[PDB]
Amino acid sequence: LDDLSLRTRLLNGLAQQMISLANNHRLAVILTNQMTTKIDRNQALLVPALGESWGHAATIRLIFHWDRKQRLATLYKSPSQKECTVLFQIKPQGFRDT
Amino acid sequence: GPQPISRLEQCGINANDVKKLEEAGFHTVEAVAYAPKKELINIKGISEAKADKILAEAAKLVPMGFTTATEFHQRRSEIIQITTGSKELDKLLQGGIETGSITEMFGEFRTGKTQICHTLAVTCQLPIDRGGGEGKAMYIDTEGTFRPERLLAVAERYGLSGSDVLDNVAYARAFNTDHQTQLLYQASAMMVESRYALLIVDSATALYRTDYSGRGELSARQMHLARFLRMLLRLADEFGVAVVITNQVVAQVDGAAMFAADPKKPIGGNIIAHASTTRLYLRKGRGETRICKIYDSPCLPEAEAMFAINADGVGDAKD
Amino acid sequence: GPQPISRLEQCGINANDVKKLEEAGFHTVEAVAYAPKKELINIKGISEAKADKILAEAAKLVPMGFTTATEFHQRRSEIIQITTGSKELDKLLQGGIETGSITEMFGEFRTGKTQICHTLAVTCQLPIDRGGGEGKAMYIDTEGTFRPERLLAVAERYGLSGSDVLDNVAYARAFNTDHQTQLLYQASAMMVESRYALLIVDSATALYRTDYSGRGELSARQMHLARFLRMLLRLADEFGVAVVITNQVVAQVDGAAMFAADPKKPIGGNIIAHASTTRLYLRKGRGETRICKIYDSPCLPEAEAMFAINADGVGDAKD
Amino acid sequence: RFGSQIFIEHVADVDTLLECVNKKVPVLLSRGMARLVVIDSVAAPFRCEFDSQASAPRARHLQSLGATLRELSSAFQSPVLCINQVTEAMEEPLGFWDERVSPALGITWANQLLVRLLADRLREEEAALGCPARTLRVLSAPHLPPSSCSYTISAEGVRGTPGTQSH
DNA sequence: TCAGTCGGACTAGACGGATTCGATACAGTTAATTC
DNA sequence: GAATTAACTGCCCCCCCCCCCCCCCGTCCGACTGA
Ligand SMILES: Nc1ncnc2c1ncn2[C@@H]1O[C@H](COP(=O)(O)OP(=O)(O)OP(=O)(O)O)[C@@H](O)[C@H]1O
Ligand SMILES: Nc1ncnc2c1ncn2[C@@H]1O[C@H](COP(=O)(O)OP(=O)(O)OP(=O)(O)O)[C@@H](O)[C@H]1O
Ligand SMILES: [Ca+2]
Ligand SMILES: [Ca+2]
Ligand SMILES: [Mg+2]
Ligand SMILES: [Mg+2]
Repeated sequence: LDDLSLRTRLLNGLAQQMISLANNHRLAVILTNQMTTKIDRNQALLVPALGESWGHAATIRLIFHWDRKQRLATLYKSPSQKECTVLFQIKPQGFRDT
Repeated sequence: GPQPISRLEQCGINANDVKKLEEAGFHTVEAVAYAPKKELINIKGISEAKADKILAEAAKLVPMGFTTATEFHQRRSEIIQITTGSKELDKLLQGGIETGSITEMFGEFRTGKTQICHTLAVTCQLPIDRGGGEGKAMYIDTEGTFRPERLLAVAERYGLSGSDVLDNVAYARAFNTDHQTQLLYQASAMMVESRYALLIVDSATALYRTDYSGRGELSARQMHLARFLRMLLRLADEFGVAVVITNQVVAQVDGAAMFAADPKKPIGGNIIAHASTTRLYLRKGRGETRICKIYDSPCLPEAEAMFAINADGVGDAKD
Repeated sequence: GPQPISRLEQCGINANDVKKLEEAGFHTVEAVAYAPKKELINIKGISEAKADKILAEAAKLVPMGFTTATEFHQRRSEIIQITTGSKELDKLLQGGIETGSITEMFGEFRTGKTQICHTLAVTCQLPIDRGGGEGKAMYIDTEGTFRPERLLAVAERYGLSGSDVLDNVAYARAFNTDHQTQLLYQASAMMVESRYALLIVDSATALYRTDYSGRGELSARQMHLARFLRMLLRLADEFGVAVVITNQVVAQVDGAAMFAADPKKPIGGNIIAHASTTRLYLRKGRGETRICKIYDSPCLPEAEAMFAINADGVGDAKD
Repeated sequence: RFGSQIFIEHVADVDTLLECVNKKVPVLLSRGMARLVVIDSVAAPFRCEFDSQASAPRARHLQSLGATLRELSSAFQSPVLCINQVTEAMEEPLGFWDERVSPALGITWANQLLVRLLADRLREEEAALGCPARTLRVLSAPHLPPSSCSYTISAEGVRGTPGTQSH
């Protein structure tokens, strides 16, 4: 997809349709994204992909860290609760705490 | 999609022969198109004429131009293994040093990385019956450590003409990395006029230690080395020669190593490790004897051997 | 020998570029030709295209192509070797100290490195028919152990005029590594001005033991030493002089329970180990007699010889 | 007939590899000769053309190659095995905290994969017991826990050491 | 006759640690300048 | 004396375990040895 404007239009239309579906049918839309390295200053850090316009196309944004052998689930943007940090890990039984 | 074996009869074959090919395990035109000729004709009652006919039918029906492992092995089975002058080393390497591949030798200080190069530069001119390669030799130098009087000793040991050997070894001296890389175009130009059997670079990574220094210049050094090795691989593949290069060593000054017998690793990072095919590790032995160990090889197990450096060149340890 | 840099402007180079190259340290065409493009780029007034033109002109002037081994062998046979003042040492070295390569001597204290340096400084002025080099001598001192009385004694031994011998030796004292490296440009200027035939750096690695102390300063020390050795090598290649350096030793504390009962190895590491062409290992015998051993050489077998230090300098073991 | 059912191709450039995967591979898979694709070294062409200042074209090429490979594998139900090289950490993230080496080609290539393995060999410092020590480790997978085992290479092939799997 | 050289007892044997290096913008604190 | 500009420094936290020898500088004498 070389044309960025077409991608932006498609993404905006998709987000509008998904939020319309969620509000019309009383659903809970779950979307998955990817991280991209950004070489800021001189120390590269990971930021979500799909540009900056897409940043506020989702009601709630969650980010999963790695830190040091410890998985952290940090809330990023939400209209209800302040951002914080919570640890977690995956067991052979699924998504679990501790 | 695939064309079933039930299409051969429209091309000029009877039901009997196409069935005979069908129950032989083959079930499509694609399988029989690339099938070996001897395996096609080893069936009793199969004539060579109809075999060639059906092969032509498949060739004009099946898209050709695809290499196969059996054809790849049976087409390039005439490779040459130049003798190193030592029976133990020849046994360890299973006949000597192959062509069409890059072999590197790395070690410290007084190990025999230059004596071996000289001996190979002499022995590569021997007839194939005597274990040579029947060709000239190219010696690219980066440290000014080329001695013709060392080649004369080997030429006298093998009973060759002294003046003829020194006429077949082209020589060149490199003063930097740019000159070293630029010499390869001249080498490619020269390899068309005559037949060469060996190409020696000593040392491949000697100048990179001082041309690029510090962490800031690491990436450019690695890319330049990678491009140089790619050019060497292209030359070896195109002209079917044997490329032998030498490397250096660096110490391990951290506490991870514990055996404490002067830990050391070859320089160049991962590019030189991945580019080369066979790697040898030479270490010092008692007296003038030396120990050669296979560091990496795609079709050989790690082992050890002992040789010596004598007045006539690299040989076997005396009793 | 070398062509002065004042011949480049005849090929289409403005005088300001030549002057800038002269402040850069390049005083001959050979020096410019061997230099990589990166070195030329770091000049303030030189751009990439200017460097390209200068390199093209230098390559036009200087031959840097392939050559048959016969020509190299014929050209090598006329190099000069300088006698060491001892018959046993000359027989061991097959003529004496070669010109155009780096020779290093190492050992513990009172082993006779400085005396050998003085003897070489005097004997290098002899006529070629007597084993000399017919040139001048350059002495770079980093410890403060330069005594002209030894030179006078050796000159009286060889029947030369003392005043003339002292006038043909250049002396400089180095107080730190940065000052030690800075002395290799005035050396180039003096060598292009007048014919020199020797260069003694004693001690080469004395100041590195103190300028860089711990393991956290190993990398910088090794890089600085490598750059210094590269400058020595380019001087030797450009002017065709003999480069003799001295080294020190360090104990082997781990020991490993070896027979030597006092193991010791030279300092400097793999850098100076791979850079030096010939190395000599000196140790004390009985009374005033010492023993010299070949530690590394591309064309000399491992052997030992015995010399002695007399009131006239280095000489054969007097009975 | 083991020999006659293996096809070998050679490439030298990134563009040559792209043309090969675009043209020659679909012809072989569609007609049914083969159902397995192996790339000897995907990282080798990309390490000789792009420096640290040319990340965008490399990312574009990697994305195109990954998309093409995934499309072919999904269409013809043929597994794709890619062999990769490694680069050291050079300690001054992506899940590698105390590991000395990490897979090359950055995170853009890592987003295109499904199951990521890693073969490691402990050098004589840890292999002073007489024989080399080889361990095959699972890094990530949608349905596999992070595990490891041991294996040895002999004249017959690669064989895993029984009773060595780690939990 | 005579010195180089293989092989080896000679009174006696244990000991440990050690660190750095990147390619970069803006504020904090101290020092020079002209009214 | 003071408003004003200019120059030098700084950005940081993990390795606590312990088979490993390696190619001689032994110091030298007793005896072998072939010439
Ligand atoms: N005529 C000869 N007879 C016996 N031994 C010899 C002879 N000529 C050289 N040697 C020995 O061969 C070795 C030569 O080492 P060589 O030049 O191969 O080292 P290298 O690995 O190339 O070193 P560097 O890293 O300095 O390039 C020395 O140990 C020397 O004693
Ligand atoms: N005039 C002389 N006559 C005889 N011997 C002398 C004379 N002058 C010096 N020596 C000898 O020189 C020896 C020391 O040699 P030299 O100065 O070359 O040592 P070195 O190896 O360079 O030492 P360092 O490691 O301290 O630099 C002394 O032990 C002494 O016997
Ligand atoms: Ca390999
Ligand atoms: Ca050397
Ligand atoms: Mg060498
Ligand atoms: Mg001294």
